[PDB]
Amino acid sequence: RFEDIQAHYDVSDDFFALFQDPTRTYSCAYFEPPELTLEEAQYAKVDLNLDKLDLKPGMTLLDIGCGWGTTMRRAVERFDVNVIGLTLSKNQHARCEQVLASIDTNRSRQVLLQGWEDFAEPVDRIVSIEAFEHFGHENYDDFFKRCFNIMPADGRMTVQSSVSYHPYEMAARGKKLSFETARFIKFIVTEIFPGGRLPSTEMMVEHGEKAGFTVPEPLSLRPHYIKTLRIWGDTLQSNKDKAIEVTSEEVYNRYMKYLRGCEHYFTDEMLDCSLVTYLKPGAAA
Ligand SMILES: Cc1cc2nc(N)[nH]c2cc1C
Ligand SMILES: Cc1cc2nc(N)[nH]c2cc1C
Repeated sequence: RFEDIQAHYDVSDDFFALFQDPTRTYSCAYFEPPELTLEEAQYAKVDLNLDKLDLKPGMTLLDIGCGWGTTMRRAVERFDVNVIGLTLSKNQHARCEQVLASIDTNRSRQVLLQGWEDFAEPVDRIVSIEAFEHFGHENYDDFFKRCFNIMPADGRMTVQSSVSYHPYEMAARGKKLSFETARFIKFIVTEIFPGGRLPSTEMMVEHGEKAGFTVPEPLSLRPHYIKTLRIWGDTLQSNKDKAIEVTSEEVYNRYMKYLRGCEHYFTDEMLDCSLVTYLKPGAAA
């Protein structure tokens, strides 16, 4: 019923290749230093996350929403860790198995076509980059409980997610822009990421705390997502003819509206992107 209707907004991987960097990373890049290319910035964002997790050789890293396996490969090469990836995409599953098999290592590498709900194996650390927007508000308590329970006493997790604000969090300016932002968010979670639901930073923090995690000050990636969306927009536009051939004028116009729109609402500070760290009680100092 709902599975069938949402399929209308399926877009071929070929289309995404006409705006993303060569790693096909579909998340906020990290321009530190500011001079980095998009591709360099995507590796920098992976490092930003992994560097927060206190990874030691022989640990197992869980990647929840492991995409094309860029994060897991980087984790194996830099930290000499075992990796388990979760994805719902058959295409990403096959690509991840090949990426991980390519690696010159004796470390265990596993990728699973399943959600976090089905995953209940012990792991040392957890990374999740822009998968959280799909989980749904009713599932946040189960998600943080699962993540707490599968990790050892010194466990750590990062969740990177786009966020909005509740009107109760906003002054007169934000409240007045709330209707326009809410209508744009509805478009994103209907036509770009079907079934999606944006949290707030406050929700991401308070749900982690309720599960027993210590939550330091979240990092805002807002200026980095503005730069990311600018490059994605400029690249898609430079590839207009090829993008329309691969899909349609409708699909091209849809993603230009998405990319230009997100850059606008990030700039107007009605959207944010939070990298939140979750530390278990026994986490190393
Ligand atoms: C996966 C996802 C990414 C997003 N990026 C922005 N700006 N909104 C979003 C919503 C969802 C569901
Ligand atoms: C390309 C495009 C897609 C849309 N989807 C909704 N709901 N409004 C829209 C407006 C435009 C211009």
